[PDB]
Amino acid sequence: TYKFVNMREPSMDMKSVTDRAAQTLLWTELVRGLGMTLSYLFREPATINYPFEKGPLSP
Amino acid sequence: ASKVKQDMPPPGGYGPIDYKRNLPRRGLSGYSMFAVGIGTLLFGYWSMMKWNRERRRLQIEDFEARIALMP
Ligand SMILES: CCCCCCCC/C=C\CCCCCCCC(=O)O[C@H](COC(=O)CCCCCCC/C=C/CCCCCCCC)COP(=O)(O)OCCN
Repeated sequence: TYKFVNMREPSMDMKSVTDRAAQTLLWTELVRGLGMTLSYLFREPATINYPFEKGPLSP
Repeated sequence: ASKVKQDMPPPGGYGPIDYKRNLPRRGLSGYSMFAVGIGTLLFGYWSMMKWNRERRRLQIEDFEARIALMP
């Protein structure tokens, strides 16, 4: 069993072309990436307070 | 006495594990985005129209005061 990663064909109707043009001219995906980075700032950092805290070890 | 005890999955196995790509579409048509842009442009144009006409009238008033004071 195998999969295709990049075998999609963009639709050529007027609405889809207009959507792609709006993406080009208004930077929708750039704003989406900015939005993920913003959301990701508002969560707890993963940093521990060495040397007062120590990483987990095992026997 | 004691029986075998080693790391095993729990009876019935584990729950399902998500692996499919999940990139949902936030959703707004190009028509709607362009219309919002054009609408805010039109509102700004109208507001600037009224404000700049008022500014012209104010400038004419100031010029009249200067003309009255000139002699
Ligand atoms: C009825 C009369 C109305 C009067 C006319 C008005 C109509 C306006 C409709 C269109 C206006 C849109 C123009 C705005 C800018 C467009 C420029 C543009 O789209 O360029 C992009 C490129 O733009 C970029 O990608 C630059 C991004 C660089 C990274 C910076 C990220 C910034 C995004 C975060 C938000 C930024 C906020 C900006 C506003 C700040 C306000 C102070 C195209 O390049 P490509 O997609 O690579 O392809 C071109 C070859 N075919």
